[PDB]
Amino acid sequence: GRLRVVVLGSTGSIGTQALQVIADNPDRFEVVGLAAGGAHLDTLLRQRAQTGVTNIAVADEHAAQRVGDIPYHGSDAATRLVEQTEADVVLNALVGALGLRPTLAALKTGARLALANKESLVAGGSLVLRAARPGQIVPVNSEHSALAQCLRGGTPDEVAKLVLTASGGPFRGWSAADLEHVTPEQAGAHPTWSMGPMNTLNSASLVNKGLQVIETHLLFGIPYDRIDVVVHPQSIIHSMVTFIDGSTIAQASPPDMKLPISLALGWPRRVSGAAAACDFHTASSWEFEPLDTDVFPAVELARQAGVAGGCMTAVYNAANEEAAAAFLAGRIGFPAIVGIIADVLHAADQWAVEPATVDDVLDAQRWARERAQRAVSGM
Amino acid sequence: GRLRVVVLGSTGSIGTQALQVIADNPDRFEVVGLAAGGAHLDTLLRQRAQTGVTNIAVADEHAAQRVGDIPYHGSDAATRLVEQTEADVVLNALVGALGLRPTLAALKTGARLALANKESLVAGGSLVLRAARPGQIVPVNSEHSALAQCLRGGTPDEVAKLVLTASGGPFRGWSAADLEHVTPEQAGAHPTWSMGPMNTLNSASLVNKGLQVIETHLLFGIPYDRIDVVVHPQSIIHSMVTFIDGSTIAQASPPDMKLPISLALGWPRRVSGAAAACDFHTASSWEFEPLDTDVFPAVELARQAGVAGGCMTAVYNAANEEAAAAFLAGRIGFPAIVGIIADVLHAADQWAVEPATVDDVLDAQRWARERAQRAVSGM
Repeated sequence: GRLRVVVLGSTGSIGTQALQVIADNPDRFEVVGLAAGGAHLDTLLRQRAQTGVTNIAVADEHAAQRVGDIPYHGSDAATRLVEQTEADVVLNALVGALGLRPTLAALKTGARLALANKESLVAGGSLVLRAARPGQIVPVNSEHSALAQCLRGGTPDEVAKLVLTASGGPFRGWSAADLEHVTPEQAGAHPTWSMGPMNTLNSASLVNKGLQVIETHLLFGIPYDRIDVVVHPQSIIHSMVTFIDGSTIAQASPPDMKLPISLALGWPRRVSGAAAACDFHTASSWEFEPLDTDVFPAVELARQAGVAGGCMTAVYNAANEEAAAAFLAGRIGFPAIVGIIADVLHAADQWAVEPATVDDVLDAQRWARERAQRAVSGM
Repeated sequence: GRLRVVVLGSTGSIGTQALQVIADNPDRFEVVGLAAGGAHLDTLLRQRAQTGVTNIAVADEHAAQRVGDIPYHGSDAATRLVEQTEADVVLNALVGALGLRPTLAALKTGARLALANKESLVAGGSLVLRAARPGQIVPVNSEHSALAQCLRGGTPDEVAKLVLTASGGPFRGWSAADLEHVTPEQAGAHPTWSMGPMNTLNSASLVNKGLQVIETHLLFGIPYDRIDVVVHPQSIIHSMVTFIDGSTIAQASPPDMKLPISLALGWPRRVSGAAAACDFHTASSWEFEPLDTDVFPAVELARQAGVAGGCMTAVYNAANEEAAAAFLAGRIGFPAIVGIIADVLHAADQWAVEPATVDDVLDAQRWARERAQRAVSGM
């Protein structure tokens, strides 16, 4: 039958790709709602015009002054749309803190939650897990998608290891000496139309993989000591699962986010023709190498934060966002990003308590930001 | 809860490794029967002593005399042992045409058939298939075991292509001209799997992969034009399945037959500690390259034999048995192995009829052997 989809974060990379998948498959999906932040209001209104979907939300009341016929506008417009719209799937592709409440509201409706928003698990942690029922959250990220597919190779009891693949970023194989010279431009700072300035940087620092390890733990309930990372520069294998008998199951495809997006939307049913398959008519090789954790300790720190628990992973992420933004502005050097994450984490044990409310989480991030700010300025 | 296992071909590489798995896992398995040819009486005696199994079959009447109080002796011994032993699983690891009747005996008993004997599927075809219930035949070979695991990645209607991996053999990359003067010593050089001159030769000629394509079609019901072969020299990826969305699911382990054997014996349940897993704290590469179908047409011949159906795959296999023995005996050259197969198949008009009985299969094989001999006499 046809799945009713609410698209939250409709004007971003994931949201617009999802809308293409939906447009290509009207047999499988219909859009029933759209939510955006306000900065790309003209895109959202063009989406209303094209899809015929009048059920739209704009978070920015000031931006909403421009339109006059938005049913939901202002702070928590996306949450109210989720609360009041009948749907089968909520795609949460909102960015940052504003994704958290809509995740919670979506879980409450009982819909499937196709999750792209990182803050929901990384910051929200136990608030989100306590609210979610088994299998309700389907991840959109290609690594987590790969894991969800490979886990079909046995029972939960048969799992020995989850193995996440990492590109290695631009500085794969570089020494600690090399990393001292890293400029913002080298670490992927360009005014790219597509993605956030932090996405390329987090991949270079290995914080992205740290964040993915944390999400892997919460999604699949596997201990941090059984979650491994391997470097794989080709990015064809998106992740693997090792089972108790010694067998490893891996998922492979040429990079294309429409594959994991389509599957997240249609879960558990695959969507015919979503992506190109691996072609074996031409020679290739898939390479693996250990991550140098002495030079790139960002994953080890993510495990330390995750094992600590509570609001510690929110601290890790908020410390990163401040330090990484500081590097991009020329206030610190590249090695200091993860250096500062560590120093803030090591002073953050008051935050190991479990959050009771969204505000608890917001309080931890606030503390982490200003702690990171002090470490940057030397104050 | 404990599965009773008959091991046919116990003294071979597969049989010995199977008994090791059974010994390591006494709460999952027990041996209740053994059958051997009579070439390795030293091993059989030890197996009797270690397992305490006196319920044994020996093919050679001489060898059965030496061993002492063997309840089944002669060429029908293995078949009679199966017919009369209460068991849950029958492991058929017999070599060549000897495996067929025990295979049919085993299926008529209702036991799971853990199948290593290629002949009984390749030659037996629909005669074997009609005797089996859905999922009664569970494959022992690395490639088919990988496929079975990978097929868990989706529903049957979601399967686009099965991809079998080939090592390429010692002559991977070689010229047709280069093949002209290959000797039996070069063809038996560095065995990837733990088996003798015959199985090593079939890896080198690509006939083994052709037989495995036939088995794949019969085991999984996938059309020949949807079964692909890729060359992968490392032999870590054992096979793959491509799904209709563009996702490929692959299985990987360091070469070790104990893994597929243990999963064949315990299907659907994985056996803890069966084999060592891929170690992703060490660098490695998985290489892929296309097969040179011009220099190696054996797989295409197997497809053509398979498409014709009936007793034609029995013709393909018997023609190989005969040309291969002639190569090993110094009578013909290497390129003549597959040249004779092509010649026999071209003359095999009448063998496209489906076998009603074992004797139909035997008729075809008998004819193929004679026709292969006439092809050898002409060189």
